[PDB]
Amino acid sequence: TLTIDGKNKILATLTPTTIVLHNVDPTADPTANKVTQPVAIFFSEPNNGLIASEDTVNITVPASATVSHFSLWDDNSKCVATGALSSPQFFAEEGIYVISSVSIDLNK
Amino acid sequence: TLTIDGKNKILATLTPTTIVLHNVDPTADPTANKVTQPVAIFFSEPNNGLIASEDTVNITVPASATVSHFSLWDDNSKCVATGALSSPQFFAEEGIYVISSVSIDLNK
Amino acid sequence: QLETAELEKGIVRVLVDVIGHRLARDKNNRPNVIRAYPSDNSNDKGLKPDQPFITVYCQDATTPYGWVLDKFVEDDAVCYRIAFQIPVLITVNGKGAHSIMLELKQRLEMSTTRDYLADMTGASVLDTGAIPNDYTYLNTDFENSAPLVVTLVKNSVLKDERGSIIERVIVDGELVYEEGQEPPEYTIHLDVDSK
Amino acid sequence: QQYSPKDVVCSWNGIAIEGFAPDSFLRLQRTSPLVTPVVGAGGQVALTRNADKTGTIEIELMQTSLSNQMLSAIQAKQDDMELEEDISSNFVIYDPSGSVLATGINAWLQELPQIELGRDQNSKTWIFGCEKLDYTSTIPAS
Amino acid sequence: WNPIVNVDITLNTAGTTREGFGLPLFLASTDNFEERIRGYTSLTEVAEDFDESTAAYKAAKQLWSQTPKVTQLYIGRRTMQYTVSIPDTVAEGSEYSLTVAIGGGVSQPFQYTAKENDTALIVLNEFKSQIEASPTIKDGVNASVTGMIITKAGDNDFVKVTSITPTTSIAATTADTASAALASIETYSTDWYFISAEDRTQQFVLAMASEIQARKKIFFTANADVKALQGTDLTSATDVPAQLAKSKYTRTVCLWHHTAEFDYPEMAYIAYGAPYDAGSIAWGNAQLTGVAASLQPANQRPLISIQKSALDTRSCNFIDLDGGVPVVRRGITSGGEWIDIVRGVDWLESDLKTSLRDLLINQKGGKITYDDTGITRIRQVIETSLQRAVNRKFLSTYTVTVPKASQVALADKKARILKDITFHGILAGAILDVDLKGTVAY
Repeated sequence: TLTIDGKNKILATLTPTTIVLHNVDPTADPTANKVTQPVAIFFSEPNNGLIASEDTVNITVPASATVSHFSLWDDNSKCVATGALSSPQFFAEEGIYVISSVSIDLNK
Repeated sequence: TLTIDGKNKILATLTPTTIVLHNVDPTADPTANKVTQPVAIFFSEPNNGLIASEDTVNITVPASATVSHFSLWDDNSKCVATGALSSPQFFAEEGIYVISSVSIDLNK
Repeated sequence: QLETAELEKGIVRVLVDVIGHRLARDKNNRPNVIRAYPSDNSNDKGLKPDQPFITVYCQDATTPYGWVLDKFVEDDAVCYRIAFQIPVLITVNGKGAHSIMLELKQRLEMSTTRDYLADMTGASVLDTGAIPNDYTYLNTDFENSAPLVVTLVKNSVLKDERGSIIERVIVDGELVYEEGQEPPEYTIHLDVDSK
Repeated sequence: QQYSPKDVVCSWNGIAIEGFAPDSFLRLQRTSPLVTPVVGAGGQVALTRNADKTGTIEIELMQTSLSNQMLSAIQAKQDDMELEEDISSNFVIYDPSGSVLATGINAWLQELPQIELGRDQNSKTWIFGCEKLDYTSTIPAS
Repeated sequence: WNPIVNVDITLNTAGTTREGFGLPLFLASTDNFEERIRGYTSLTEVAEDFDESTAAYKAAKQLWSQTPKVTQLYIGRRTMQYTVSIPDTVAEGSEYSLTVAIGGGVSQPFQYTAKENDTALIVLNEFKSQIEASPTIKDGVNASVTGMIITKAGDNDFVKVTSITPTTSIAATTADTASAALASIETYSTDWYFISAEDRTQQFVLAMASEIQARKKIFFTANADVKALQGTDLTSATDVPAQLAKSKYTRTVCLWHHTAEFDYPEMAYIAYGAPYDAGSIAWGNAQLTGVAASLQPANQRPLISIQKSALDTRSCNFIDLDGGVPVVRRGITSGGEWIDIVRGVDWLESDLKTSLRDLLINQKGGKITYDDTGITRIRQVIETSLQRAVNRKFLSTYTVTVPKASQVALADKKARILKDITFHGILAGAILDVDLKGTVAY
């Protein structure tokens, strides 16, 4: 299998910085149909081939908006990763979605 | 999961430079069973989350040696990838091993 | 993509610059061009602005130009392009509304104005209707209104995130002498890839 | 499995002709009847089997449709080709409901469209010929 | 400066050429020419690098006699293993020489002439050290000591040693079992269609036939052994025609002629249908000019009926003398398929592949989407490709069936894969022989 040391070094250049929530799956186009505004997410150092979020993230979603899928970005506007949150949520009144833990890992 | 754009950026930092053959699966203690010399290997730019060797490399295996596994040591003496060959082969006399192509891939 | 809300927003900014020197100004010295049926969050209604003011209202959005104008393939997604025709109703309210409305019509034909409208909206004017000099009785006096129906045409492009385009074709063919011949005389197997 | 105009697709020379007019947009027709009966003065009837199966495919695309440029680009290229090169390709028309079941074997571009700019948006009618308008059917010989 | 009109008449002859599907390639064991697949456009060109007795010139003359000249002829070389050995005893200081040429830049001579006491060998081993020390020969020339063989190894592929008095003998072609020769020639160019060879050994011939069967080419051979014109049961004899028929190789053409050894009559057969189109021709009854009828090596008389019938059992074609006119009969491959069908099928694959390549690579009308429109685009190209066969009088009707988009599994769409595309064409035959049963003469 791949080496953990290799898995740690390879993951040290990802460095996602902003997180954006989408109502639809952004796999086809992660540059379209955004809902929230880019909110800063800070990651830890690569350990055991798995980076994790340092602090919790609060994303202010506008009213009458739905979030179902999430996406991460870097400094040069380059979508490193996309994913789907647990379940869709409809914010009737202006609310907040909190990110408890993001764990990008490569250890299969 | 990661994006095609994300995989290309991340792969551009591994940059394997040398390849070393092994007799036993080098999982852990990769500095042991260093049968051959660190022959240099050149990789191309990432493309669709995949890098391939730029050209065929020849490995100067010493006589009366058995090789079954390899490892891609990078510039800063780190084992970033282990792996086995097709079948353990016994180089009873002096000979050279031809590596037609080695490709690192993340589309899995 | 086509959004009626964005189209109305785009028109309002254009009307402010194009016909603004003849409307009224609010506390921020902004020409009174508003979207029809004003309403903030929930049920917070909007007050009727000062006189000579303009109300923009997108009546509907018809597609008399066929179901799909064309279907192209972007990087890895099938994109449909549908052609829409949006009738926008611009109405000027206040004393001397007809004179104000007439100026806008003679100004919506100028190439410079239409080029400005083509930007920040993405649509182009198709035609302008007639201006009826309307007098309505509110409570005491008559309010002059001059509605006008500006028809816009725009192309909306949407991506189907479930496209999965073709990249490989595998063809199996057989050659026979007559219709039948369970053992084919010759067999063809093809495999064409994009690599 | 009823007829819906949203699934009818036509393809010629490898292109994906699309953007049909809302009204009648496809019109296939054989140029000659199958048989031309000849009636003798006495009353005896003989049948002449016409060995002429050529047809005519007319397509009504709206002017702003992209396929209008694609077809015109092909026509411009086909004029510059030498006389020996072919200018025909089969005209496959597909419809899941089975309303149309005709092929356009060896179809060429007969007439260029007629532009009719007006107040509203009009259509451009492309007329294609064919050497054998072959009518097919789902039902086999049984 | 050039004159206003430049006229130059020569008392030469005719020879107007014609172009058609297929370009012959002759695998000759030669030593000249730059790399594999040299090529030639006229008989004079093939004579500027080969002698009359040379095998390549013999093949070239037969193919290029005919009347419709083939546009171009490809000539490839088999990699060479020159072997050296002293035939006599080493005498004091007898001078020995040899020159090794690799690539283009190698003309280094080599002299030892050092046997003062006794060698009984030495000289060859002395050469081994010298041949591995030359600055421009050290890499690319693998040598041995025997008890030497200057082969090739790495990078440089072409080697050649030549002397005057001592030896520099043998050829011993390295190219083994076609595959080795084919692997080399494929790397250079793959634009050839018809393949032949100078070698006639059973091991080599059977190797090419198996190897050719994998790729889309046709192999034209020529055998002359007597053991083929005696057996009427296939699983009885070991003749190459019998070996081919037993293996059921459909891409190997056998022409049994008596000149199969010193000449290459298969060249004439190739030049009968190569200039013309693909599938709009019959390789059956053919009036090959120049070549004589299939003679018996024992009696020098044309083949008798039983001998021909024995040949018909092994599917190897011959030259029947019907109305005293040498006519190549049968016109069939070793696998039992008519040659025109095999050629037409190969053309159909090439035309289908090219036409379908346009959508996928050149993106003619855009990338093919995975719906009813995209599948229709693929059907149109396939149908168009088959239509050219009908206009070519190869097929008569075709029937292409494509899957419906809704009936496609989710796995294929994710893999971006389209399968289950089938077509069913009906061949158009040709009348090669009749049987008139006259009623009477009452």
